[PDB]
Amino acid sequence: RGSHMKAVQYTEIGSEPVVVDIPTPTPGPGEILLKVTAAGLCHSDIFVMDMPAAQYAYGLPLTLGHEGVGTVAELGEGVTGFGVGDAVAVYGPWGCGACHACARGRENYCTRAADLGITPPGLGSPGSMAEYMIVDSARHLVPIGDLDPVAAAPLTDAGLTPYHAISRVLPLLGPGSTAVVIGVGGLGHVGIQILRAVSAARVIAVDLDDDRLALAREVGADAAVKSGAGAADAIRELTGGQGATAVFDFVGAQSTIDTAQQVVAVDGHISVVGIHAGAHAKVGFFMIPFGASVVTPYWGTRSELMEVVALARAGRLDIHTETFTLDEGPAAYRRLREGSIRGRGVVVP
Amino acid sequence: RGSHMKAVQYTEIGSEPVVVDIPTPTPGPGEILLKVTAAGLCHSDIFVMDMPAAQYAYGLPLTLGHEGVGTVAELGEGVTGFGVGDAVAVYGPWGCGACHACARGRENYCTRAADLGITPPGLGSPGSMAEYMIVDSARHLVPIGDLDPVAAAPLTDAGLTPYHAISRVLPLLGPGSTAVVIGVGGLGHVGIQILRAVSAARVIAVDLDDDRLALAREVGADAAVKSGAGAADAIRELTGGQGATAVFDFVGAQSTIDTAQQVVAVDGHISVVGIHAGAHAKVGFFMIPFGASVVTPYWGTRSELMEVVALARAGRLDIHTETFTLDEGPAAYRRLREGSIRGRGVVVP
Amino acid sequence: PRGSHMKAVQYTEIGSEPVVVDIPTPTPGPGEILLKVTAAGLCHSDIFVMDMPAAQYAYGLPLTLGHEGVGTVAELGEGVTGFGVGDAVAVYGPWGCGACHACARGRENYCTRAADLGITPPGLGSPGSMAEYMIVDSARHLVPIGDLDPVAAAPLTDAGLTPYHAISRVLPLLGPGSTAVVIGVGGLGHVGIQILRAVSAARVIAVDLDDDRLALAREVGADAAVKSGAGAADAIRELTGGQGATAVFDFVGAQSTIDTAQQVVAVDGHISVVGIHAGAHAKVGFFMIPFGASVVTPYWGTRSELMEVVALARAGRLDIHTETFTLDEGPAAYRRLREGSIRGRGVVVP
Amino acid sequence: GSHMKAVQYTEIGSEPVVVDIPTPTPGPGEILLKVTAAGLCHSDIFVMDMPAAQYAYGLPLTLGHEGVGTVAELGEGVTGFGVGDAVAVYGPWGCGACHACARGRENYCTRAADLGITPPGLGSPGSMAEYMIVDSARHLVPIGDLDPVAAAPLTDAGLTPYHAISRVLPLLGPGSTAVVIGVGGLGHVGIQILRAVSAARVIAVDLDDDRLALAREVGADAAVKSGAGAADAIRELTGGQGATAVFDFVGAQSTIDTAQQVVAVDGHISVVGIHAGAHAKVGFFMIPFGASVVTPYWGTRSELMEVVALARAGRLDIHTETFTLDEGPAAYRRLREGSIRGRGVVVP
Ligand SMILES: CC(C)(C)[Si](C)(C)OCCC[n+]1cccc(C(N)=O)c1
Ligand SMILES: CC(C)(C)[Si](C)(C)OCCC[n+]1cccc(C(N)=O)c1
Ligand SMILES: CC(C)(C)[Si](C)(C)OCCC[n+]1cccc(C(N)=O)c1
Ligand SMILES: [Zn+2]
Ligand SMILES: [Zn+2]
Ligand SMILES: [Zn+2]
Ligand SMILES: [Zn+2]
Ligand SMILES: [Zn+2]
Ligand SMILES: [Zn+2]
Ligand SMILES: [Zn+2]
Ligand SMILES: [Zn+2]
Repeated sequence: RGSHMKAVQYTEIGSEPVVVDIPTPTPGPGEILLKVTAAGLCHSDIFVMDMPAAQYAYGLPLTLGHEGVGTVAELGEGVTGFGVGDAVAVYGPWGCGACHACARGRENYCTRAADLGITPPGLGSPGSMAEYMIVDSARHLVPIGDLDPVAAAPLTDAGLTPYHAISRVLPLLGPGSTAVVIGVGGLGHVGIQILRAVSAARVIAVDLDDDRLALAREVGADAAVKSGAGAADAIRELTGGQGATAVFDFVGAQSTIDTAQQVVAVDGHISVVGIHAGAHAKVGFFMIPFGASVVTPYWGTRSELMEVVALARAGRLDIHTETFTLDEGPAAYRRLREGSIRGRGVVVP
Repeated sequence: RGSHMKAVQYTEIGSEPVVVDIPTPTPGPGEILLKVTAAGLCHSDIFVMDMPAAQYAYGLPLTLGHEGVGTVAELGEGVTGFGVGDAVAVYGPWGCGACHACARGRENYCTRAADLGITPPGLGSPGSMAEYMIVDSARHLVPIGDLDPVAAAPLTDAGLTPYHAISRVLPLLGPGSTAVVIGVGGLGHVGIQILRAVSAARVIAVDLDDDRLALAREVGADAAVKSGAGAADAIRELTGGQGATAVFDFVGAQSTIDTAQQVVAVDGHISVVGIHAGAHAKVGFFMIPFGASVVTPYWGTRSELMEVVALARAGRLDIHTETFTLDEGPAAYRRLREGSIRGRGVVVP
Repeated sequence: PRGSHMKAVQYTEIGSEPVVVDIPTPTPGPGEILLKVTAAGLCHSDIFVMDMPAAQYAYGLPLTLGHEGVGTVAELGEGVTGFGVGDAVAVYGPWGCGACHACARGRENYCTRAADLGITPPGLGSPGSMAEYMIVDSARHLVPIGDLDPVAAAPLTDAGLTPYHAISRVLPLLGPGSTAVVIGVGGLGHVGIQILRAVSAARVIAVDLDDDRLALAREVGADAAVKSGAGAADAIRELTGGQGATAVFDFVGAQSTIDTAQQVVAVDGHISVVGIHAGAHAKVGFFMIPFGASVVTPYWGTRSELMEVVALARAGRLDIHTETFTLDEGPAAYRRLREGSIRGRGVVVP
Repeated sequence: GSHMKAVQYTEIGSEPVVVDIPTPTPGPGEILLKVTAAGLCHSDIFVMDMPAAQYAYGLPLTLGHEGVGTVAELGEGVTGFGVGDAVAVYGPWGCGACHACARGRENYCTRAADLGITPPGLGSPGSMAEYMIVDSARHLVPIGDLDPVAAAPLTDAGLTPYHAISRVLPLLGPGSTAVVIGVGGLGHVGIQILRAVSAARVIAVDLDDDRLALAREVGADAAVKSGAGAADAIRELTGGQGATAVFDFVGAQSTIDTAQQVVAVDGHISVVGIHAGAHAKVGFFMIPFGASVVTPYWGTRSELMEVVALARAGRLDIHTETFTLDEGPAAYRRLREGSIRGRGVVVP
């Protein structure tokens, strides 16, 4: 290959990411080096890059990109289970692999990763927005077969994170139930499709743009209303006043969380997936229906990633993507900031 | 170190185990070498050694011992998570670590281990009944802290196997439920202790031996019944004719399974944990109550082994142990055939 | 078909960008075929047409764009025999009259009556493929593709057929020991290299502007690559020992690249001006070009050539990079094409 | 190989590109080298920024005037080297027969311009290619088992400061002071040279604080920030005496002005760096008495041998970032933005 590789890095606090030529890494024992085939942009990348110097703690420079797919380039010493050339997706939320949470497969909830300094690619470790990347262990590689890399990259976060949020309360979403999806962006437009595939719940979408509402219907939403002060009333108009069994808020604004608490049913669920600084649900007596649980989920488990890949291979996921080159990385992040990307932006080296 | 080590091996079909000298293994990348501190014996070892030569195809010589505990002696290249001297128990039912069952933590139900020739230590792979043993991966080590290795060794099987069987239907064993334990020696004695620690179910002990029944009461059995033809009516007399929510048959004989089907409640459960060749539950309409599920569980999950270790370290699990030296290995196995071991035999190199 | 209305992208008024529209689903008349479009490719020729002033433009509005069509047979017009419903087919672009001497020879792209009769290609006068359904005038303008990926097949109708025809016009000259120069390694050029390696033993030397493009040319099969410009001709002659190139395939078409082609083409060679740059032209006269070096501006390709292009693609000999778009994303995709932000060839998938 | 890859400057205002050209063959007296290391430096950026009128090096140009390699083929009649010998390339080629050349100062050859003799990578084919031609055996300096990547910067980053210092080395005895303006690149090596071949006090001057801290690690006894106050700070460190020698590796008008304000009586100013139009103004009352000024050019062959001896003794330490030949143009972009710490070196 080449001694150097193109990469999109966050180098200075408050500055836009830059395209640089950095050394090509080599896999240590147990590690795997991949030739990246597609790297996705996530709105949480903007959040990280918008943190002040006091809060930012992911080191500089940082190769961005935690939505990674690639082909096995080089196997580290003792790495069996994958051959060179195998198409694989990168399981992002790396854990210690030995705590109680990790042994259950829930590595995203590892209780020792923070103490041990184990961070995901693109969020502390070198990310996938580069020609090559290192993966710490073979257990963080999931085969994708002949899936198109551009549509496979979002599965690692844009599919895995909604899939996990939905899975936490899937038994509540039988026939007759209603699931409200707020935000029809990169995550939400996949979350709608997941709901249609693993449940018989009625899906009501919520967003601000008429194009986002049309996208929601395009991907299986049974109904779509506009976000705002009237969103709660519009939803309850469609449910006959009953209230939604579950509300998946992929925006995370205080106004969207407020709408969630106004429409969630008794014994229901609100999932705050989107990140807005300071926004929070208010879980207290007479401020939220009885028994309606609230949680901020984080990414997903490894088996959930394999299930998401299985959904894609069965044709149940229609991922909307716009392709960029590595040199267009910083330009793509400007596009994502202004909300000009319909769906998920993906960089292809 | 030392170039060679003693090991108790099954060397030819129909023969007794012998203490032989073999090379001390060295850990390759990803592997871990343990200095064995305790190696348990159980009747499953006998069942394997009684396997006929006609059935045999490969596997000799075989170092015995699937109930292994030790201290980390040397780390293979790239291994992280443990240091030299760490006390760890060996997770028995090794799996591929990459299938859906493995990613969920249920390696004992790995769907690829058979095809890939992945076998447990002491049942296809070199076991713990030796001065040193190789463990294929760090994920098959569970820390035990300062727990006595002799007390920890039976937990790898005698504790894990009943704990998994109970765990499969634990949500059914709330207050007001009844759990029947057939065979209160060996694993049943541990099962009773587990049931009192993780559930409020009423426990009914069933066994042939009067002495065993009294000791079952000491560890929590609320009632005792003599196994046999009258066991079913005796059990129904205790439950008021409503049946037992769950029946854990640790004998596995046809007569005890027959008793289980006659006492299991509607929508209950029967777990066939003991193994008697040919014995089987007959699950059909009007031969078993409606909704009463039956299963033959296998060993347990890694996270379950951690929970079993947590119970022991909390003082909730005590298994009587008879200690032998490595040279007494073959003698202990002869003692096991004649049932002369009270408790669980443990070899301490 | 199924549905009286269908989605489409149309060029509706001069100087304005294409728009997504809702228009009626067409019905196949006698001799016609209705296709459910599976892939419709974009190319810069669409930009050139939409950049034509009001006076020059003579292709009729509104115009469903898309002259690189692939789809499945949806309905057979009366009397149409030769295809079954569901058959995957590519759309032959340069429609001709089918009755003149050129058409009878298989060279419909050089039909001498099409202009008089108003016969225009899909997306360049007739309704194109950038819609859920499209009409094809005749069964002879359909080429089967089998199980070939429609997205991979769509560029073959232009990005494959056009370089293939240019090379085929002088293929007998490209024997072992010959040298073929490829100027421009973009959409058509890098397909031209793959074609040259598959159907000839010629040495391929590439010319382009970017270190990235020169590296790509070497990756696709070029033996050597040099930077475009005033020194391009001398750089090529350095690699050939000063002999000159048997054929130069100029896929850029600028005056500078044509000048390079005339400075590097060998005696009795050939220059094919394939790229379009308004006003650019070769100057074929004594002392301005070597003896016997013919120059031509080829147009698209023949139907038998498109069949050969499909055979190459189905055998794994043709690899074209692609990016897919939604029908709604049609106008946005053309914006990308204007700014040159599309790597490879764009394809709309209804 | 009938043809080879080479990083070339092919037209004015354009960026360097990797292009295929014929593999050269050595004529009588010439030597063919398999390149093992080819250094990049800002002088290449300066040459490529030359407008059309000034550039007189001819196109296309294989870049790379900091060349190292192994002898691959000897032209007819070439004795003194064997196939496989590791050698650095002496850059400033001369005629070899004029008075300056006969004294060893080929860099100051008086007939090279009239005869059209140009250095590799600056008029003649450079080293940034798989193979390169060296016109004569006397333009090869053996390096022994020296790492070729470490040898390549010595051909310019070591030779040029070494020559500039050597021109007035007898002045730099104990008690003397040497001011180095511009610590990056050549200046970093100049400081190391000053500590190795002299006992002079070294005052590092630069605009970047991080570069100044690195100067102190290699031997600088004091650090000053370039600017309007640099002259006062330097004279604060030396008292009112001034600096015996000022080696200006930036060459800007401001840095030259600072040099004229701090140089001591009977001292020396060496304008090593190039900024178009910048010049010292040597006149009465505009510079101390007896303070000589010169623009030195590269170095002599014996000086290159001495630089190699310094490197092989562990006295010279240049940080190197290694690039492949295909990454040549990429490495040049990083040099334009000063993103390379130390020196870039291409390894075919
Ligand atoms: C694989 C063997 C045939 C050797 Si078995 C399953 C008799 O013992 C292995 C050791 C684990 N263990 C022991 C007893 C019972 C069970 C069970 N209920 O699965 C598991
Ligand atoms: C060629 C024309 C200028 C007449 Si136009 C803008 C109608 O091209 C569309 C026909 C497709 N195609 C694309 C590129 C080149 C050629 C070619 N070498 O003819 C043909
Ligand atoms: C400035 C020159 C006209 C000599 Si230039 C940009 C053609 O240097 C190339 C020769 C290498 N080098 C680099 C830096 C300085 C010098 C020097 N002061 O001699 C020489
Ligand atoms: Zn994310
Ligand atoms: Zn963990
Ligand atoms: Zn056992
Ligand atoms: Zn498995
Ligand atoms: Zn086209
Ligand atoms: Zn015709
Ligand atoms: Zn230099
Ligand atoms: Zn001379």
